[PDB]
Amino acid sequence: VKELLEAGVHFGHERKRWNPKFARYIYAERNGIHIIDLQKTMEELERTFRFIEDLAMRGGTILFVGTKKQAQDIVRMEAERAGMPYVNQRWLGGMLTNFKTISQRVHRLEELEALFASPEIEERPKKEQVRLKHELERLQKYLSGFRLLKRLPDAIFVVDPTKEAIAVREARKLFIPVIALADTDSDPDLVDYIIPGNDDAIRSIQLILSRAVDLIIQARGGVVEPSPSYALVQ
Amino acid sequence: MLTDPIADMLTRIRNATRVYKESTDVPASRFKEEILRILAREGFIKGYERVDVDGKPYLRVYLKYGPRRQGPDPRPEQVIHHIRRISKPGRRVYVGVKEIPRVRRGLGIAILSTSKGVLTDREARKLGVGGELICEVW
RNA sequence: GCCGCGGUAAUACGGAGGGCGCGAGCGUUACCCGGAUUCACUGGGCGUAAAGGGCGUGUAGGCGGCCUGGGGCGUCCCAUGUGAAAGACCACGGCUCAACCGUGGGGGAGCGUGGGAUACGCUCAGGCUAGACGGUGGGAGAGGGUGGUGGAAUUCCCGGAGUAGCGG
RNA sequence: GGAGCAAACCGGAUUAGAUACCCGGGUAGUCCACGCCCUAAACGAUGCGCGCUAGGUCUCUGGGUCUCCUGGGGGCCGAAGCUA
Ligand SMILES: NC[C@@H]1O[C@H](O[C@H]2[C@@H](O)[C@H](O[C@@H]3[C@@H](O)[C@H](N)C[C@H](N)[C@H]3O[C@H]3O[C@H](CO)[C@@H](O)[C@H](O)[C@H]3N)O[C@@H]2CO)[C@H](N)[C@@H](O)[C@@H]1O
Ligand SMILES: NC[C@@H]1O[C@H](O[C@H]2[C@@H](O)[C@H](O[C@@H]3[C@@H](O)[C@H](N)C[C@H](N)[C@H]3O[C@H]3O[C@H](CO)[C@@H](O)[C@H](O)[C@H]3N)O[C@@H]2CO)[C@H](N)[C@@H](O)[C@@H]1O
Ligand SMILES: [Mg+2]
Ligand SMILES: [Mg+2]
Ligand SMILES: [Mg+2]
Ligand SMILES: [Mg+2]
Ligand SMILES: [Mg+2]
Ligand SMILES: [Mg+2]
Ligand SMILES: [Mg+2]
Ligand SMILES: [Mg+2]
Ligand SMILES: [Mg+2]
Ligand SMILES: [Mg+2]
Ligand SMILES: [Mg+2]
Ligand SMILES: [Mg+2]
Ligand SMILES: [Mg+2]
Ligand SMILES: [Mg+2]
Ligand SMILES: [Mg+2]
Ligand SMILES: [Mg+2]
Ligand SMILES: [Mg+2]
Ligand SMILES: [Mg+2]
Ligand SMILES: [Mg+2]
Ligand SMILES: [Mg+2]
Ligand SMILES: [Mg+2]
Ligand SMILES: [Mg+2]
Ligand SMILES: [Mg+2]
Ligand SMILES: [Mg+2]
Repeated sequence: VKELLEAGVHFGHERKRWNPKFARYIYAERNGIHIIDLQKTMEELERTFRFIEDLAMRGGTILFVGTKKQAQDIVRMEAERAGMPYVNQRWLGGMLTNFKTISQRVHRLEELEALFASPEIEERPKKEQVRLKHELERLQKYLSGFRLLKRLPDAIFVVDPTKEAIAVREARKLFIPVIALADTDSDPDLVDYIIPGNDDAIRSIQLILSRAVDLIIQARGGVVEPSPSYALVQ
Repeated sequence: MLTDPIADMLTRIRNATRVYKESTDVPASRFKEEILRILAREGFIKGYERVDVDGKPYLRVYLKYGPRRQGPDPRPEQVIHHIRRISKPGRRVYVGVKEIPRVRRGLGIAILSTSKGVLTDREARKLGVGGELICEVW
């Protein structure tokens, strides 16, 4: 039962800030806002989910990327609630395109993971229980969810592909398909599997991000609750 | 005033296709229609049809592309890679049948107006005629 | 030849050894075409590289929207005359080969005559209204010409007051 | 015709010199009419006309059912594309 749960508070988005290549997915400009076509979202939904279903059961990987602030957290919920990687704070240049190298930083993280619970939580020169331990802070900050995948993913799920354009670029460059929740903001043509929605509303990001992680576990059996996905929602 | 309606038509097509338009209208002419027929038969366009735009005769023209493509820039391959007038008001070009050219070793057409009607190179060569060399499409 | 070598370690000068290339020849100079899509038909350019005329008006010229009919000048087709020989292309032959040559075949732009086609171009006649022009009503404007007129300022002249400098 | 400005020119400075830059004078000229001249970084350094190809934003000027839509003109950012 998706359907009218979309009208729920999740249809339409921005206004006169549009990309005109997103014109097909628009129903009208009621009240000076671009109300995005409800039902075309559904036609795009199944096709997308179907690709995820297939990708999920094949034991592949999605990379979740939401760095815009309203998504920051609801992304790291659903990604963890799917055992998938996520990128949350900053998309770094070449997480994908220069993966090998950015990986070496994961490699470094767990050398320092290995010195907190260690005999050297007592020793190390004075100016190194900040020098080393502050290095682990940043590595913790950016490479929280990215620490998981250790070969390129098989797809990426992007929240705002215009906000997250550097990421999409790299995907396509590498022929990694691009799933995205996108809206009037964005150029659809370079999203492979698009979910015409609303990159802003915590409702919309939530409704979609979660139900997609249903399918992900549900292609593996044994679904859980509609998730810890309500920050202090309001 | 529009000096060459055929060049116009061709160019409307060239232009609409370069931004993956679904269709273009082009002011209607019988001659224009005959060129489209060929164009359609040879699978460059989907097809075409008469219409009125502000109650005046056009020819809507349904364009046609490849599939979506892979990496960066997934814009479709084009069916009309090339389309180009030859004979023009400034300089008409006429050929005998022995000097009708082979367009891109035949992977391409040349439309061609003859006294046995508008024809492609092959149609006209087998029909043993020449005439005004209108345009080449690949 | 062009780029450039030579000022004490010159594969660039001169000689040696060695090597490369052609060979009864090999180099030089001169001249033509090439490369040179560097006069661009095929096949180029002009915002800053060379290159948009200072701007208009408009002659000759070039180019010309949509529909129907007539003519068939361009255009296309068929047939035919002509395109000598040599040379050029291909066979087969003659000098031992070849060069040279004999025979036969095949092309060949262009032009003449007769027949045909009528899509596009031209032409003649007819139609249309999408170009163009016009009519009605409404507008903004340091567009232009003539006459008039206003205030501020500078200079000069006259008057008052004022005195030792001003100006730069 | 001539107020002011001002090539030339007459002076004062500055300078090694100063045929200049600075200061003080100053004629043509700058002004008007008529007649010539016909040039320019006469520049958008971009010939004219026509059709076609995303948008966004600011501005001048018309019309509409005046939130918004639709002409004409002047700018800015920019699709496709073009460009050394
Ligand atoms: N050079 C720029 C301008 O060219 C203008 O006119 C020219 C341009 O408008 C246009 O030329 C186009 C050019 O715009 C565009 N960059 C693409 C095209 N290659 C050119 O085209 C030209 O050259 C090609 C060969 O290259 C020819 O095959 C073609 O027939 C010819 N029109 O068509 C005209 C042909 O020369 C004006 N003369 C003037 O504004 C200025 O000279
Ligand atoms: N017509 C009969 C004979 O034909 C000959 O014409 C022929 C020959 O001269 C020549 O033919 C021969 C060719 O058949 C044979 N298989 C090879 C030989 N290379 C050619 O020879 C020619 O070409 C080369 C280089 O082009 C030159 O030596 C020279 O041009 C000529 N000898 O080209 C023509 C066709 O083969 C003579 N030119 C002519 O004097 C003689 O009558
Ligand atoms: Mg960063
Ligand atoms: Mg078009
Ligand atoms: Mg003939
Ligand atoms: Mg020596
Ligand atoms: Mg030498
Ligand atoms: Mg030597
Ligand atoms: Mg040449
Ligand atoms: Mg040319
Ligand atoms: Mg050139
Ligand atoms: Mg120049
Ligand atoms: Mg000009
Ligand atoms: Mg004119
Ligand atoms: Mg004329
Ligand atoms: Mg005509
Ligand atoms: Mg004739
Ligand atoms: Mg002969
Ligand atoms: Mg023999
Ligand atoms: Mg003949
Ligand atoms: Mg008429
Ligand atoms: Mg002086
Ligand atoms: Mg002076
Ligand atoms: Mg003075
Ligand atoms: Mg401009
Ligand atoms: Mg405008």
